[PDB]
Amino acid sequence: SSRVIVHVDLDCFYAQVEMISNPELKDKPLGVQQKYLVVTCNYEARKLGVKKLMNVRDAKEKCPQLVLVNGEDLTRYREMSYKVTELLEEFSPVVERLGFDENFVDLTEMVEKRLQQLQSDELSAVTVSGHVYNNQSINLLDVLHIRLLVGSQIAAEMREAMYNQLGLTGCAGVASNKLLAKLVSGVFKPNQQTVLLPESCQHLIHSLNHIKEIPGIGYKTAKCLEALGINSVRDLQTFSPKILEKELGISVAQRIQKLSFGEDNSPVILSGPPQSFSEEDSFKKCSSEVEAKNKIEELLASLLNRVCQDGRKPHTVRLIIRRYSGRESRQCPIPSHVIQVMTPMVDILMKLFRNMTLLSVCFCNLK
Amino acid sequence: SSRVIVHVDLDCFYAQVEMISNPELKDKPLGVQQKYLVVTCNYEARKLGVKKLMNVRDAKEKCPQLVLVNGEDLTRYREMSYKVTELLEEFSPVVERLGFDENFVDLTEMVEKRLQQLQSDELSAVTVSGHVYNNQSINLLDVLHIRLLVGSQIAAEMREAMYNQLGLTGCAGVASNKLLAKLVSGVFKPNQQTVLLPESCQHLIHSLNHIKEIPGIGYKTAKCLEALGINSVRDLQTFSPKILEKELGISVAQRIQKLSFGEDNSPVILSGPPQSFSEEDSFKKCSSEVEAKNKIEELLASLLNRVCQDGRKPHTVRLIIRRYSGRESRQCPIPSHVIQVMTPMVDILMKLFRNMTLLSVCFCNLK
DNA sequence: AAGGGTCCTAGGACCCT
DNA sequence: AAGGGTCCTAGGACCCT
Ligand SMILES: [Mg+2]
Ligand SMILES: [Mg+2]
Ligand SMILES: [Mg+2]
Ligand SMILES: [Mg+2]
Ligand SMILES: [Mg+2]
Ligand SMILES: [Mg+2]
Repeated sequence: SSRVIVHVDLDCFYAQVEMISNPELKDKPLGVQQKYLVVTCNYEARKLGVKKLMNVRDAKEKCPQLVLVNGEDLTRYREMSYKVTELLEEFSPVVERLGFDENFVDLTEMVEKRLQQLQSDELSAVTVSGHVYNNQSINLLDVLHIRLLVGSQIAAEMREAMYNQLGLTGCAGVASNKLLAKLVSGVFKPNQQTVLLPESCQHLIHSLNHIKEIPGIGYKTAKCLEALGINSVRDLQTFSPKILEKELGISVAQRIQKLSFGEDNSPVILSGPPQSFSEEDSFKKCSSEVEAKNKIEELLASLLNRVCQDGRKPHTVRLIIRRYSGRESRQCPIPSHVIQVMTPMVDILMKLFRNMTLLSVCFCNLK
Repeated sequence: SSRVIVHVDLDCFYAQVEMISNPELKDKPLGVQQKYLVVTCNYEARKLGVKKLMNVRDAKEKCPQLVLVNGEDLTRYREMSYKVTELLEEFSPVVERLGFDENFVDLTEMVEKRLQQLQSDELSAVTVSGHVYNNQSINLLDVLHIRLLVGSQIAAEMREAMYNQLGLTGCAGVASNKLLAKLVSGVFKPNQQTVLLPESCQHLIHSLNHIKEIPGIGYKTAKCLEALGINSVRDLQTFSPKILEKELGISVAQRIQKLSFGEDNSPVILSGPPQSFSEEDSFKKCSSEVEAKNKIEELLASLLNRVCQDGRKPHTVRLIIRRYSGRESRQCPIPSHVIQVMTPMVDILMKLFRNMTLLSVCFCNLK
């Protein structure tokens, strides 16, 4: 019943990918740029005051020597992301992706199999790889402690393999569920790992300062929670369930209140191949024409190449737009005539366009 | 590439189920009642003027000796329905259900395998079972005609097996796709079958008188179509594609216009086990209390028994209501604590109720 | 005051760089 | 003027008795 979960989180992912391909960006403060936004930066630039999602203005003031490369084309980040998930899938096949740079793996089976190869005495010699959260003391007679320490050893092998085979560093957290694995992986955050023993779980959740730091509690849920006076993890833990249901719904209230205790029974899901392919472009009110069709060709061309490479065939297309002041969209199936190309696809999309600062196209429903 | 599809349509299904269980209703005009509505009747009662979906008032005027049994509890109809689909699944495993009394089967593989067991001469002796639509002449040298005639023989075996093994009669239509199979199965409608040869396809679609007779064109789409002056199959066939897209959407316009030509490339889908379980009750404004919770207990009890029997476990529940003058609903996941009961389920539903002539409960998301 | 089914759509919540 | 992802929800279209 008890699970050993690992969460793997790569260091400054986009920046790290760039530093690998142009080694002259090591040691130099590096920011990866997307339009007006420095979406991430390496640790050189972080020391200098640069931070993630910071206007390229504010950033090059804090670090005028900041080197900036353009990371709008996600292609290379996307491709490394899958090399990581595939490498982890070798350890155990059930790997759950979260964004491009995070993976969950359920090591429970792996941990148990390794423990069965051990023998009475060497059980006394199981050691931890990496940090133990809250410098908590290990009890080798606690079977849960032994399993999490074995988890931590698998985690160090994963991280070692990632570096040996892909040149990537990252952090890992080992805990009894996904929430806790993900919260603990970030405790020692540059290329290190941390294991959470059960006795320190409450210390972990109460170390957070705003309830939005809980994965699953986001921008809107946080704002609602404040409006009820809920600001700390303990506030949410102790707040009326009944009121929380009425004011948020029985699904949301129940789960986030569970999360507030560090409880999370969600299984690690095999993400497998993606469920969708999309390309976006944004622009400061730079489209007011039905000659926004030029923008939709490039988005298609990239998607069309990405589809051909995946091999599967999509059966639904969607067009998303953002009107200047909250997005609108229209989708429809992809004629079977097509599924087996530029010209017909553009016609569908422009009809979809006409039925309606950003344009996006998405292929989903892949077979 | 060419398909041989069969569509199977049981005769006066509910009524037929009732006549089997109480044989004294044979020969007597029988109507199956649901609230104020005679939802179907046997052919005795049809001769006498009784028709489907007719108020029990109008019906017992046309046939005061009309016997009425109550068919609100679908349990027995549902159970026979699956005995039919399972019987057909023996012929070929890919059977698509449509409602409780219709099934599609792709006989293409079966037809081809039987033709390979034949030998030059006996090919000259392939005959049709049942009607040929439009009394069209068979050409034994036309491979498409030979395959559809073999289809018709499989169809007669299916219908014979249905009667021998379940006591049920019905109609079958054999054609090159689902649209045409379903349209042709009803041509000779009491316990008979009909095969559609390709040359008569246009005669079949133009035999219809209102475009709503096309499966896929329903109440709303028909009303829209009229408002554009489209009233006949030929009107829809010849009407501007462009206008039809703008006025209905690129998905709907394109498919229904294809249907108007008798074209339908949709595959026969293996329906397999149901995707949802639901129970409804209606009442003439007979609920104005939070003591509509009594109505939700019975709906649950029936669903709960149905779930236990299926074996799988649902992960979503929905509550549907109809406010007296167009339905509203609320769903939420089913706590994992529960998935492994009356009391907690009722509490969820009444919360769902309170966030909001008919009450319904649905379990979906089965695993 | 039928009693069920199917799948699609547009939007919104969450997650990451 | 980021550029992507995931899944859930409420409603609506269709089909049948
Ligand atoms: Mg990360
Ligand atoms: Mg990271
Ligand atoms: Mg959060
Ligand atoms: Mg029928
Ligand atoms: Mg019927
Ligand atoms: Mg119709």
